[PDB]
Formats: sequence, structure tokens, C-alpha cells
Amino acid sequence: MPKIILPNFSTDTTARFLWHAEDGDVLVIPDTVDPDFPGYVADTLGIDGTSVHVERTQTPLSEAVLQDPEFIDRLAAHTGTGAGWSLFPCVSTRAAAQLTRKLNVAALDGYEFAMQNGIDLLNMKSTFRRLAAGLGTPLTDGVVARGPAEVRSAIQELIAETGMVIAKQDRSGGGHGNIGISTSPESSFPGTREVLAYANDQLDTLADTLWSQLTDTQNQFITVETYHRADQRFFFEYHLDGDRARFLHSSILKYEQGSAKWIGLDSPSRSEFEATLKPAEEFIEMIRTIGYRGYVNIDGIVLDDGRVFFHEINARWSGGLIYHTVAERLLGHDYARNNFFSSILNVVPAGLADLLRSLERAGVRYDKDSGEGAVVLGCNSDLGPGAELLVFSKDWDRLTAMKDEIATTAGTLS
Amino acid sequence: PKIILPNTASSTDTTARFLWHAEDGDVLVIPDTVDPDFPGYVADTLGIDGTSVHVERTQTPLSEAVLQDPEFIDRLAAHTGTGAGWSLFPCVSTRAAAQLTRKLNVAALDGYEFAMQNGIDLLNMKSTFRRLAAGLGTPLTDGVVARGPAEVRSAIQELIAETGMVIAKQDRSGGGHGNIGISTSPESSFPGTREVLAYANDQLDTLADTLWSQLTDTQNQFITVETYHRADQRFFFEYHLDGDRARFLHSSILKYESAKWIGLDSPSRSEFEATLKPAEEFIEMIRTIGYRGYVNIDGIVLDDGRVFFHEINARWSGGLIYHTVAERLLGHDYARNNFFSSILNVVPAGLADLLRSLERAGVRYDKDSGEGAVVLGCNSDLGPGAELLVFSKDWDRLTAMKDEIATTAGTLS
Repeated sequence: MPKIILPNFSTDTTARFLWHAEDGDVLVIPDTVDPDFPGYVADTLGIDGTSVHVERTQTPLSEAVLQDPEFIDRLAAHTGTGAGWSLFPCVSTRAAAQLTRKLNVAALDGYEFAMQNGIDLLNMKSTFRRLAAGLGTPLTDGVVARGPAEVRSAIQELIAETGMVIAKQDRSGGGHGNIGISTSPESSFPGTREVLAYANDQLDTLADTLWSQLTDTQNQFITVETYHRADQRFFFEYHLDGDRARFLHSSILKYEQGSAKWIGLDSPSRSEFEATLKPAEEFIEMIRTIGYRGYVNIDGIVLDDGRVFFHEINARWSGGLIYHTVAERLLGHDYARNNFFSSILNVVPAGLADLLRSLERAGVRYDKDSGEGAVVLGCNSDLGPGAELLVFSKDWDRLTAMKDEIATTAGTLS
Repeated sequence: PKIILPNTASSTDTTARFLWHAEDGDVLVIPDTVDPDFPGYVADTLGIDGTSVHVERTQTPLSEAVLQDPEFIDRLAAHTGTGAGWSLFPCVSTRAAAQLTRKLNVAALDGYEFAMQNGIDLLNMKSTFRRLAAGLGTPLTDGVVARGPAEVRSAIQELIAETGMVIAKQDRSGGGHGNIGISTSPESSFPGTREVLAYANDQLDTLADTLWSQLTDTQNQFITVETYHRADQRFFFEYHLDGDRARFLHSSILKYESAKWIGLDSPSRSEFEATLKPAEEFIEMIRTIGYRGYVNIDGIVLDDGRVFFHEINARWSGGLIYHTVAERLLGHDYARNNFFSSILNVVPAGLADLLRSLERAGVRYDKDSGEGAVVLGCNSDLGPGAELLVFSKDWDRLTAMKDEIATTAGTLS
């Protein structure tokens, strides 16, 4: 039965991972949860909430925490001898693999890889560019820049094609540590903190600005790439074990209308066909071959001329893995054939009682008999600062309508 | 033809060894310096038209900056023309090397896109080898990819138990010197390391702090720390990787007497199923990743039969020139009926004087017998010294010949 849910990398941003829970499971959260939330999730999923436990840490789930003897003692009070227990971690770090040995739980898959912090290697943007260029995976023109002099020449070269370039921190997970560079006096860059103007004359000032903003002691690489305006954005998510890599779901990241803020996921993407699936399969099968075990997502784009490019991988939970998880649990493994889902990161925070009241006032609270409506993933999350909702429908236009009425009745943070 | 590219002088001839790669019409780029007789002698011994081979000198190492110098490009374009029938033969498939093939319109470097992302830099880190090795399942000694002084500290504590020996390695090092052994007992050896430090628990804090400071730099924020095993057999395998296959080239043994690298002997003694198969598996995955070119993998066999692999180097091994000479002088399956062995520390002397001592020893390379010695460098920074390479069909005979060279030409000690 039970696993330890471990999202390692009054706010309730980790509450959302309670939707992974089955009977006996433990959820570790670094923040708080609304104390009615676990019971409401158990009611919606049909599991016994009294057999689900929440263990609060007063701190993010760093490697130091996973090593902490006291923290280990609080988990061991659940796992006992370890028999029947597994660890379900967001990131297969060395401490996570260590944790499975100290609890005598089922050994982390890909243990030796994680013991060498293999997934740090995979979660670098330079590593993706290199592997993909070696494999032949569709990749934008770009450079693994090793200093600001390399940044200088790379901007000069790469700015020509589209008039737009993006420079990216080598390690993390989001469009915060990326900076756009644009030729046009405009700036429309989804997934960047800021856009700067190119300037042939002031080339060494720009390169310096980009170098010192995106590096540190541990990160002396920068990625510098030609940036394309995409018709379709998409990402694919997989689960890898010693047997296969299984496509789990395609989804779409939506941004608002320099710095487009991430506002939700739409899923069943519209980019499943051979020119995307099949190079992505080849690339994922190679990260499986080098030994990674766990969840991994690869994102990309399709241009209006049909060209496909893949931008990055992340060897960890996607932000959309839970959406797919509750979609599969409420609607069945087949749900993508006849269903659509979409998330709102943007609802005005309220307590769980008031959130559900507004979904009911709107007429769109999730209804098991139709399989349609909305569920709560967070009452007060930092994801898009606000309450997080997941909405289901068998018809895409009725989904859009539900989202309007939620926004109308629950409110949005503009 | 091809450009041979081993990527100031102090009057050394270290990279002259690569002349033995030459064929009719080839160009050889060198930093440092070479005896003007050395090309003709190598043409003489190899049986190629020496007036065809051209030698293009630069007074600085063949850095990335030199490879993207348009005046360096221009000197090369004098031999290449439109590019037709020419290729580049680089030691390290760097990004500039790949750029150079484009700017000379010569045949594209194999693995072009991978080189342009500096993928070779990724494979040539010991951290990368530990990670790929783990996870693929390749035998790997117990070790840690250390991220700070505190992790260096606990790594040494845990890892010291099994053997009483640990080795701390710079992430991008060039052989030993950059690798530091740590030992509970004073009489353990560590072939090829820089220092060997004492393990005393009451002083570990300082050990880890200073070990970190020695072995890191701005771009190297990893240290490797490994359980160190006493080995029966040492070996490395070299391969050539292209779009179709990984071809095993040779095995060889690095030789010592911490213990300095004195040379290497060929046919290794470690070519059996328990070695070849895991090496072939790892290397095939290197090929799948995209590396094209020469790659080698180091390993050890313990007395009990356990195999471990230590690192890979995606570049020419030091002994690829030896295997190349072996094939051209002795033929393609030489390793089945011949041995070879190199000497790195012979007393430096002019080519004329080195050949004369070889004749005086009675072991100057004799193409009628296939036996004897050729000169790879008269005064090189490898031993350091003059580098010879010696062939024989009989192992004990070759050992006798090496001793005659020692007497007659002298070595350093």
C-alpha cells in the first residue's frame, strides 16, 4: 500500500500533492494545509482520510532536511520496519535515495544514479543542448556560453534569425532566471523575467549584464538561444522504470497577454503527432538508457510552418503531473480520449469552505455523476499567487465557460 | 590529405610524436619545436613521400583562440584550397575544431553539432563518468561526487574503511597530478598521484578544507572522492566511434615504478569477457549520446577477479600513436604475435645522436625483423625526456632491448 509523498523542490503550495494519496500514505509539506483539505480530497477520491497522514516540516525539504535524524525519525514512526512502504519524491536526489536506505523502504529506482546526483546532471540546460545535439533531436540554434565574451559573440550571431534571443540560467525550474533580448522596440517573451533591447554599439554591457545575472559559484554556464514565436507550445511527461518509458500526457502551458506570467495548464495538448512524439520518444529512451528512473518532462514548440523544436527537460515532477493524476483517478486512464482539463492558478485566495461555496454558487463544483466541474488543489498557493483550481469537461467550449463563471464568482487576482 | 591537430616551445618536441600519423600530403600543426630531420626520418621509416608532408608551426599552444584566428585559418587554407579531399584530424573535437572544418570547407567534423555545444567538455569530467557509469550499471568503485569541504570530509570518513586508501580527484584533471591519495598506512603506493596525505581523524577538518581548495577552481566546483583499491592488472581500452560502430583499437598498460608514469606496454593482460563486455556497453552508450572520434576507458582488475572502471577520456590517448605505429610497421593484428613498450625518460639528445645510440645498442628498428626502436620525440615534456617506442615478438626479448637502450642512451632516475 503506502508511500511517502515528498515534494522536495498560511501558504499551502504543497497541499496539491495530497491528490496523489492512497490509503495509508503520508504527505510531507514544508508549509501549511487547510485542516479540512485532506478530508475533502479523500471524499472526492473515495479513500479513507483517517488513514492518510500529513507530516509538517517548518522548512523547505532540502537535502539537509532529508538527512536530518529527527526528520527521519518522524517518517520512520510511520514506516516501521519499512515493509510495504515506498518513497514518492519529486526529485530523485542523493538524500532521497539515502532516505530509502535509512527507512528500509523499497529502494529508490535508479538508486546508484541518484547516489551520484545523476539528476543534477540531467537538469542542466547545457546538458540538454549537448545530449540533444549529439542525438539529433530538433534544437534551436544556440551556445553553451562559458563566459561573457562567449555571450557577446553568441548574441551577435543568434539575434539575426528572428530578431529575438533568450539567455537562460543553467540550473533551476521556471521562467524566472531567463532574460529576453529583442531587436524590436516591443517584447513578447513567455517565460522570461525581463526583455532587454539589443544594441550593436553596447555589446559588452549587455553580455556583462546577462553573465552576472544568470551565474553564481555553482553555475558558470549560460545557455544562449535563438527564440521563436510559437503557434503551439507543449510539453510531454513520462514515467521511466527498468521496463519502459511510458508517455503519460501532453499538456500546454498558458501565459497571460516582455514577461508573460504563467497562468495555467490546458492539457490534452494539440501537438501529439509523429514529428513531436517520435523524436521526443527517442530522446527520453536515451535518458532512460543512461539510467534515470522517475518522472521526466520534455517541452517544445511547433512553428506555424510545422517546424518542431525541443527546449528543455526536467527530471522531476512536472507541475502538471498532479493534474494528470487526478484526471486519471476521477475519469479513468482513458480520460484524454473524451475529456479536457484546465487549471486556474489565479483565483482569489479564500478558505476551503468559501472556495467550494463559490464553485457551487457558480454551478461548477465537481460532480461525480457527470465527471464535470472543478476541484481545489490549493486555497492559498504561490503557484500563480492564489487559489489553484482544476476544471474538467467533456467539451472544450463548456470548459471555457466554467472558467469564466469561476472567475466571475470566485474572483481572480487580475 | 589531413591536418593533424594536437589541441612557449622551451625547445621541446612533445607534439612531434604525432608525425607518425602522417600520410602523403598531410599537414601537421605544432606548437613548440621539432628537429628539422624528424619529418624525413619518419617518412624514411614509414615509407611515405616525405616531401609531401608539410609542417605548420605556431609559437603558442593550439587553444580555442588560435583555432579561431583568421590568420591561423589562412595559413591552413594555403594547403586546402576549395576543401576537396581534405579532413581535420583533431586530438579534441572542440567547438572551434568543428568551426574550423566549416571555415576551411573541409569534410565536416563527425559529431559536428555535439562538438559545437562542447559536448566533449561534458564527457571529459570525472563526475560525468561516475554518473553515467552508475545508472548504466558499469562496475565503479565506491565514491562520491563531492560538492563542498564538508562533503569531502564525510566522503573520506565513510570511504576509508574498505581499504584504508582513498583517492581525491580533480574533476577535469590530466592523469595524476590533480589526484591526491589519502592513506591510513604510510606504505601504500597510489601509482600516478600528486601527493599522498595521511589520514588522521583529529586533522580531517583541515584535510577536507585544503583538499577542496587544491582541487577546485572557478569552473570546477566538483571533487571526486573514491575508495582506492590495490590492483593486480591495470589497463585501458581505446576505441574509434563513428555513425556506424565503436571499433576496439587496442588495450594497453600504464607503467610506473608517488609512483611516476614511466611508459606503457601493449597487449594488456586484461582482455577477457569480464572486461571487454562492460567497457563495450558503456562506450556504446557514449556513441549513442553522440560522441564521434577516439575515446578510451581506464580500469583495474583486483586479485579476487573484480573489475572496476575509473574514467573515460574522449580524446586521443597517449598511446594511440603507439598503436598507429604498430599497425603501419607490423601489420593489422600485430598484438597477437608482437609486443610494444614505450620509454618516456631517455636522456634527451639530438635525433642523430639518439639513432646512433640505438644502432650502438644493436636495436635500431629493423624492418626485416619487425624488431627494434623508433624515436617519437628527442626532447619532450612527457617523461619528461626523449620518448622511444620499442617492438619485439618476444616479451622477454623486448625487456632485454629496453635495458640495452637504458645502458647505451641513458635514462633519468
